[PDB]
Amino acid sequence: DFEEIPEEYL
Amino acid sequence: EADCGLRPLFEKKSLEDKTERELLESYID
Amino acid sequence: IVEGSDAEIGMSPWQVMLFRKSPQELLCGASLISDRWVLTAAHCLLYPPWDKNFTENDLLVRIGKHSRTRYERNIEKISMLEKIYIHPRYNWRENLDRDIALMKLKKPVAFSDYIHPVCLPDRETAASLLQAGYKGRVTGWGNLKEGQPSVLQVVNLPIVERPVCKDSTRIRITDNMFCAGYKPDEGKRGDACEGDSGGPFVMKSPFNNRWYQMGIVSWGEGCDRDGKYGFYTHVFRLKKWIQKVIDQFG
Ligand SMILES: NC(=[NH2+])NCCC[C@H](NC(=O)[C@@H]1CC[C@@H]2CC[C@](N)(Cc3ccccc3)C(=O)N21)[C@H](O)c1nc2ccccc2s1
Ligand code: NA
Ligand code: NA
Repeated sequence: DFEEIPEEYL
Repeated sequence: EADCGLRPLFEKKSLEDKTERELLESYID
Repeated sequence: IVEGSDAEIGMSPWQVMLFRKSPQELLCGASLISDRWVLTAAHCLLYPPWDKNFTENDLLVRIGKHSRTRYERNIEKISMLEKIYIHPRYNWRENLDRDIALMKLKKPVAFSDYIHPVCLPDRETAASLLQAGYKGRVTGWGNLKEGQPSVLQVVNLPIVERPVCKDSTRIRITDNMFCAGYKPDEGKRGDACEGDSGGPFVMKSPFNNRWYQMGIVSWGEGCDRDGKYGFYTHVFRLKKWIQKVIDQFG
């Protein structure tokens, strides 16, 4: 339900 | 901290949030 | 949060979201105490009965948030944990006694209009404020009913006398806990709820006008049930441990 966050994060 | 607990958008501008009065009025006003 | 209202922008700049990388989902609330330290409930990281056992790698910390699900481009900052510290004597087996953990951030976050640490009480500040009848404020993205808000929720609740707390439950209450809520009487409602865990219970000092975090959302039985109260970790009582951690570990 969560909007996608940027990859540099994971 | 040092600057802890003073909110840039309320305390620091001397503006109050909409229900903080409720807290303060209970520490027996 | 049950029977609360949407927070105002910049209202709790210390509100942190504990975020799971896979699946991506809100785990718990937490709070910023400095630019590199976050405080939450230990039961948010380790709860063996439910096979919960997060590690540094498992989690993400989201700061300066308002919207629950939106990624708030240019507002929120997402960080990495360097280290989790759980109270050596956290009691997950019986009643969540000493439900507290520190999270050390990989890098220090930068303060902004929406990012700012809350203060930790001193013996003195604890004394004048932690009193039956005084109201504190709890915030969180948790369940609205015993469903999930679109924005951070807030509620103000009074601290309850130790005997009312104890007599509302069959679980043994310890000095590291306090309960909060209205009486079936008081004809005002509100409570924290599932997902609010690890969030801050804060009070504003009438002396220096600063916000102090006195409790952490710990546990309850149902949410907003009449004759039942929310239980919080008593932060000044664990102050010694927190000190110890911060200056021995950075
Ligand atoms: N104020 C209230 N009315 N309640 C506040 C509760 C906040 C949530 N804390 C909880 O749900 C905590 C952690 C798990 C523990 C289990 C028992 C309980 N007493 C709930 C319960 C009641 C009756 C029968 C069985 C279980 C409790 O509150 N627990 C938190 O957000 C969560 N923590 C976790 C940790 C792991 C996974 C999910 C959650 S939700
Ligand atoms: Na009891
Ligand atoms: Na209640």
